[PDB]
Amino acid sequence: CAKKRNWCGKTEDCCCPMKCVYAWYNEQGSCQSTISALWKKC
Repeated sequence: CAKKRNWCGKTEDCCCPMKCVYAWYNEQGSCQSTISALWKKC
C-alpha cells in the first residue's frame, strides 16, 4: 500500500480512501483521498 502524497505508477494501489490521482506537470500522480472514494469508504 501507499500513503498520501506518494507518487503513483505501476500496480501497487494506495490506502483507501487514498486513490492514485494526477497532478499536472507530474503524471506520476499521487495517492489522495478521492471524492468517489466515499462510495468505497475505506
